[PDB]
Order: sequence, then C-alpha cells, then structure tokens
Amino acid sequence: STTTTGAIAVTGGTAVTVAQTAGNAVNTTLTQADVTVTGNSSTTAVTVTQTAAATAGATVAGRVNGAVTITDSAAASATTAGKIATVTLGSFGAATIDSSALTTVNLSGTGTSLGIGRGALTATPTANTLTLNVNGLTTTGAITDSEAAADDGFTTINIAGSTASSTIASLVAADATTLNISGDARVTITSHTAAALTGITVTNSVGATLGAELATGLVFTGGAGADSILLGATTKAIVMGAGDDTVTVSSATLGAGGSVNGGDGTDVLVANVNGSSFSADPAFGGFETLRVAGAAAQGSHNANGFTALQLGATAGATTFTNVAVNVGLTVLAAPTGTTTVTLANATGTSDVFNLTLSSSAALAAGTVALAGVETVNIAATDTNTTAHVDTLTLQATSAKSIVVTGNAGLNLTNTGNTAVTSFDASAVTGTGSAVTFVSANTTVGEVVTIRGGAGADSLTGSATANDTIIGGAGADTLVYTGGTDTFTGGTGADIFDINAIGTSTAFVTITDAAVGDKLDLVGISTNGAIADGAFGAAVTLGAAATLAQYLDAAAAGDGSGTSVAKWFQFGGDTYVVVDSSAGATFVSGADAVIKLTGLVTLTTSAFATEVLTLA
Amino acid sequence: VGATLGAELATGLVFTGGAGADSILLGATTKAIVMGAGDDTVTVSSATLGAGGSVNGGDGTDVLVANVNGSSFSADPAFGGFETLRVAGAAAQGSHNANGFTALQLGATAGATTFTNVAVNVGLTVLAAPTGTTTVTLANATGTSDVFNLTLSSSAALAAGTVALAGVETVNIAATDTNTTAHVDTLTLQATSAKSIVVTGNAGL
Ligand SMILES: [Ca+2]
Ligand SMILES: [Ca+2]
Ligand SMILES: [Ca+2]
Ligand SMILES: [Ca+2]
Ligand SMILES: [Ca+2]
Ligand SMILES: [Ca+2]
Ligand SMILES: [Ca+2]
Ligand SMILES: [Ca+2]
Ligand SMILES: [Ca+2]
Ligand SMILES: [Ca+2]
Ligand SMILES: [Ca+2]
Ligand SMILES: [Ca+2]
Ligand SMILES: [Ca+2]
Ligand SMILES: [Ca+2]
Ligand SMILES: [Ca+2]
Ligand SMILES: [Ca+2]
Ligand SMILES: [Ca+2]
Ligand SMILES: [Ca+2]
Ligand SMILES: [Ca+2]
Ligand SMILES: [Ca+2]
Ligand SMILES: [Ca+2]
Ligand SMILES: [Ca+2]
Ligand SMILES: [Ca+2]
Repeated sequence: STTTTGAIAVTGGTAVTVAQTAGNAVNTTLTQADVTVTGNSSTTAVTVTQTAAATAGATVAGRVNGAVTITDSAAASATTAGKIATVTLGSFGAATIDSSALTTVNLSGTGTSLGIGRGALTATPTANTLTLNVNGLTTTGAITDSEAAADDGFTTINIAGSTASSTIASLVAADATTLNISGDARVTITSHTAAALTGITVTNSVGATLGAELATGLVFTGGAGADSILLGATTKAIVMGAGDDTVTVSSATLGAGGSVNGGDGTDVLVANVNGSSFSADPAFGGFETLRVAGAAAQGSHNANGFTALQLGATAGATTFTNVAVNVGLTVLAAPTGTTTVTLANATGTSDVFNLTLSSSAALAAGTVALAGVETVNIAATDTNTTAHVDTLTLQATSAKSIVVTGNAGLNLTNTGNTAVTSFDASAVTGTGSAVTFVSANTTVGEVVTIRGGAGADSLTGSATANDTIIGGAGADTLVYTGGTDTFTGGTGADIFDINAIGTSTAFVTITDAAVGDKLDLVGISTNGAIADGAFGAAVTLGAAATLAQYLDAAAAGDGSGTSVAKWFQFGGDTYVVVDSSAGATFVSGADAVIKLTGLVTLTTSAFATEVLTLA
Repeated sequence: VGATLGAELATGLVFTGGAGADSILLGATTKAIVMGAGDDTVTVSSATLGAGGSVNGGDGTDVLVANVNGSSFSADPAFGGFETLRVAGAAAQGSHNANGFTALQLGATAGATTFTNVAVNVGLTVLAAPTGTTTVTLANATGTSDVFNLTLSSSAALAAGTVALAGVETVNIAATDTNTTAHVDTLTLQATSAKSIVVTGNAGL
C-alpha cells in the first residue's frame, strides 16, 4: 500500500525481532510502521529491520522509515539490573534505546537519529564501553549518548565498520574519552561532538574519515588504509600510519609541539591556508602530495620536496613555487583566480609539465600559467561513465607541444601561446569528448600540426601557417584561415569550414572528402551568397589542359554581383572554385580554389545554405 | 691556495677551479661552471642562470653569495655543492630561501633582507654593515627551547644593524675581532621571546 503500516508493539520474550518490508509501486511513497519493543526481564536482544528509505522517483519506490522505541524493564529503576545487551537496527526513523545493560548496537541501512539512554540506575557504572558495529549505514542526523549529558555515559566508543561504507552525519558523546574505529570497510563521521576526547584510534583496513576538525589537544592515530582528518594548531603528535592518508590543515604552523607524520604510502597534505612551506618545518613529515583546497586556501605555496601537486576550490589566486622536475599538477575542482606554476628550473629547452584535470562532472579549471615549459601534457579525466567537457585557459608562452590525453573533452583557451607548433589531442576517447583548439601562432610560413580525438572536435589553424589539421572519429569542424593547409577529417560527418580565400599556391587541400562530409563556403560568398541548387556538372576540358587553364575556365563567368561555384578534375585530384570576379581570369586575390585529393564526383551533391553536402 | 677574480665573468665564459679557495662573480651564465675541491666562493648577480647554465661548488665547504632581490638556490638543480648562503652586494636584498644550507652569512646590502625556512642549528654570521632590518624566521619556531647562534665577525668596529629573531628562547652572540687591535660592535636585537642572551667573543658589544 501507500497508506502507512500501522503500529507494531512487542512486550517480553528471550529475544525479539521485528522485520518490516515495503513493496509499494515505483512512483509512490509508503511510510513504514512505528515500532515499540518493551523487554521483560528475559530480553537479552532486540532487532528491528525495515526497507531502506528512498525518494519517490520515476522508477524509484519511495519509503520513509518508522520511529523505533526500545525499552528494557529496569529502565526507570534506581537499582534493578536491566537485561537488554544487544540491539540490531536495519534502517530507522527517529530511534531510541533505553537500557542500563546495553553494550552493543548493530547498525545497517538508512537512519534518521539514534538516541541511546542507559537505565536511571543511581549507582556509578563501571563497564562503559559502547560497541557500535556499522555496515552500510547512512544517517540523516545524530547518534547521541543521551545518558552522558546529565548522567554517566560511555567513556569509550568503538565503531566497527563492516563489508560496506558507512556515514554517520553526527556523533554526539559528551562523556567519551577514547574512540576506536576498527574493522573492514570505511567509517565516515561527518561531525563529532565529543569535547572530553583524549584520543582517537583507527585500526580499520579501508580507513576512517572525520569531517570535523579535531581539538588542538586531541591525539589521533591512523592504521593501514586511507584515514582522513582536519587539524588546526595541534599540540599533539599526530600519526597517520600506512596507506594513502589525507590531512587538511587550517593553520600553516602547528603549536606547542605539535607535529603530523603521514607515515608510509602516498599521503596528501591539504593546505587550507594563505601560504605554506611544509618541507622546511620538521613538524610535518611523510607527505608526498601537496593539495591547495579549502575556503581559506590561497597565495604562495612551497612545492619543494613534494612528488605531486593537487588543486581544489580556493579562496583566491594560488601559486606553486620551487616545483621540481617531473612533478605534475592535478586539478580536482574549480579554483578561484589564476593558478601559477613556477618551476625549480625553467631555463632548459626540453621542459615537460604534466597537467591533469580529474572530475566526475564538467570542470572549469580556470587559468593555469606555465612560463618556460616547452611540452605541456594535459590529461582530461572523467571519473564516471557519463561524458563531459572540461575548460582551461592555458598560459604557456614557450610551449612548442601540447599533447592532450584522457576520456573527457577539453575546450582549451590558447590565446597568446604563440610558440605552439604541435597540438596533439589524438589519444582522447568518448562518443563526445569534444576538443576545441585555435592556434595562436603568428610565425610566417610555419608548419603547425593540429590533431583531434574521438570527439566532435573544433580545430582552427592560423592564417600565418601551413596547418596540417586532422580530426579523429566524430563530427569534426576544421577551419581554414590562410596559407598552405592540409585537412583530414577522419571518420564521421566532418565539416570543412572555409573562412579564407587563399591564393593559387597557398590553398587548402582536403585529403579524404567522402560521402557525408560538408564544405562550408559561407566565408567566401564575397559578393552575395552561393548557388543554393544541386549545381553539379563538372567542368570538362581537353586531355592535356593545365591547372591554370581549368581555373580560368571555371572562373569564366561573372561573379561581380553574385558569387558562383564550379568544380573540375585535374591530374587525379578534384578542385572546387568560387568565382567572385568579372573577367575569365581566375584572379588569385578574390577568386578561390579548394583541392580535394582523389577523384570525388560532386555531380549529385547539393548546396544547403552555402554548404555543400557530399552525396 | 686558489685564485680569486673580482670581475664578473662573461656569460659565455667557462671557469674551472682546482683544490683551494677559488673565488669568482657570475651573471646569467650559459656554461657549466665547476669549482673543484677546497672552500670556494661564487657571487651571482642574477638569481636564475640561462641557456644551461649551471654552477657546482664541488667538494668542501663552499659559499654562495646572492647579489640579488631574492633567492631559492636549493630548489634549482643548476646550483649544487654549496653549504653556506651569504647575502652581500650592491643589489642584495629581500626574501632568501635558507633551506638546505648549513650556515648563513651577511655583508653590505641594498636593502632589508629576510632568511626564510632556516633549519635548526643553523647560525648567521654578519661580516659587514647591512641595510635595513635583517629578519631570520626559522623552519620551526614553535618549541620552547629554541637556540640561535648569531656571530659578528670583522677586523674593525661593526654596526650589525637590526636582526629580528621571533620565537627564539636562547640567543647566543659571538662578537669576533679578526685582528689584534680592540673594537666595539653594535647590534639592535629584536627577540621578543628570548629568556637568555649569552655573549661570547673578544670584541665589545
Ligand atoms: Ca537515564
Ligand atoms: Ca544514573
Ligand atoms: Ca556525565
Ligand atoms: Ca592510515
Ligand atoms: Ca600513510
Ligand atoms: Ca618536512
Ligand atoms: Ca608517506
Ligand atoms: Ca562525467
Ligand atoms: Ca624553458
Ligand atoms: Ca611556457
Ligand atoms: Ca574528432
Ligand atoms: Ca592556415
Ligand atoms: Ca572525423
Ligand atoms: Ca569524414
Ligand atoms: Ca564560415
Ligand atoms: Ca571571373
Ligand atoms: Ca677550488
Ligand atoms: Ca669546492
Ligand atoms: Ca661542497
Ligand atoms: Ca640545489
Ligand atoms: Ca679591530
Ligand atoms: Ca619558540
Ligand atoms: Ca625571540
């Protein structure tokens, strides 16, 4: 049903299990049953399972969870023992337990809040260890020790994560002293409120992450596996253990003394600060990667002695100084202001930098400046299965090569990068990992090579240059600007967008024009706008007519008021002409020729607007 | 014993030292400068070299002199084999990365000069009157037993000027006279958490 599951109450028994399910339809919401268990003095264990909560979607069955209330016999007594030792939950709304004999809680699925009270026993309790086994648990809100506030709570909390990731939105334990996170799968505590904590100790294989910034007085010890914390001006010796760990610091220098060692493995140090020099400070050790990310992250950062660099969202413009050779930057989120990299030594002529862009969604990497680097390698990386296009302004005024790899698109702003003679995005991979590039090269008579990838790419050369442009798979747009250009749109419906007139010597050759490819002549319509028909009888001349003769023949008509297209086949190759002139001379200046390698018959092929589609 | 050349070498010009204290001035050098054994001394007029464009101090304790607006020589693999960083010259000034040096020196300067990322047990020797406040900031000042060794070393009376040592608890000053005829050095110390000042030496302060 969509109408909600009515109460469930149990009283008494050696052990109790109430197992709800919800089987409602795919666009409805059923809210589940309120459960109450009240033990008699035989009740050692209680279990209350439900179906996991979800939001009513197009194909998602909606479920809200029922409150659960568990109460032991001796819950209100000042003296009587109490019998409920273990409680197991499998999803829940606003849950309560109240038992002075409680040691273990097993959590699972989707929760709202758990409030743990112990019996109102007046005697001061001696055993005060909450074992809290988690497995696939996610919480809207707080696990609280209700007893700790005004009475005698648990002094030591143990959390054993198991077979699946768990996330506790908030853990509130005001009498807690030790906190040990153990087991088998990640435990994440988004926010703890445990002022009296003297230590935290991860022993867990996958690791533990704590989203709340630790107390400056609070010791933390990691184990194997990716543990992950936030520190301020710490007073204590923080150890991170083995595996790939992550500490975020809110202040650049520590305090008292006041240290943090990353331990074995590749560990990230995150600088949420106005500048850093972590290599210098012996207080920090065992770190390999420096990441600049956070709401206070900004300014000048000493890269020295790190083997890798990362960047996330930032407060303002951030600069990496003293960057050693073979050290690459990975950008993980949109930063604020220009990101400058300045290397240890830029002076050589074979300088290589590895920039990486790595995100699940479209990433606006912003401006990164790489003065004195000759080869710039860009990886554009998508972390999920669904395709996107990243954006970057590169300022690399002495780069000769740009190579793009990866599996996401890159629209690259290239303004002012005038040394670039080789753009190679050929290795790029998705349906639409679309690469956009425009050469900023102005060296007269240069050889420039532009390579597209699997995406629907948009590659523009330079009027200055003899551009070789090659799209990969997909709907590529190759732009002609001037000079002796060689175009190859690979597989797919490519568009050869002709925006310049050229000469009789400096013109575009299109190597592989085939059925489906287009020839956009909008930009050479000097006088008016082209044919518009299916204009398709080849100009024919004699067995030994010259290219010069065929050109003159093709331009014989009057193009003064209205430009006209014609075409011919000379010496084994196919040519297209735009006549924009009076006399029967093809005039180099305003009349235009386009070469197409091979015999391609344009008989049946038709002019769209000023756009010729090969038939 | 060595050779010393007071003129700045041509940027095109190769130099090779032997054993013994050789000593030159370099600009934006284009060539691979070697200094050999013994306690050598190169003064650079520009912070980064050129073309390529390197200078190796070789064996022994060698001084690198920064006649520049800031330095970070540890980072640049173009410079290697140096042990002491001195800030001295008519263009010498600003922020200087002490990292990876085992000693520090100071001479006459263009303006206020700052030593950053200074490792523990690294001392400064002042050799001539500088211009503007000389700030030392250590790698880690946070402890409560921080010791710094300042030395003043001259033949004549030396006006060391202001040196700032934020976060140092014990400041040791040596006042050293290099000749037989007595003098008195002068210093403004700014050491707002120093509990001890110990003065040794054979000249006045
Ligand atoms: Ca109570
Ligand atoms: Ca009580
Ligand atoms: Ca209490
Ligand atoms: Ca660890
Ligand atoms: Ca580690
Ligand atoms: Ca360090
Ligand atoms: Ca490590
Ligand atoms: Ca994606
Ligand atoms: Ca370079
Ligand atoms: Ca560059
Ligand atoms: Ca392509
Ligand atoms: Ca061109
Ligand atoms: Ca293509
Ligand atoms: Ca094609
Ligand atoms: Ca056009
Ligand atoms: Ca004509
Ligand atoms: Ca020598
Ligand atoms: Ca030497
Ligand atoms: Ca040496
Ligand atoms: Ca070096
Ligand atoms: Ca004297
Ligand atoms: Ca101190
Ligand atoms: Ca002090």
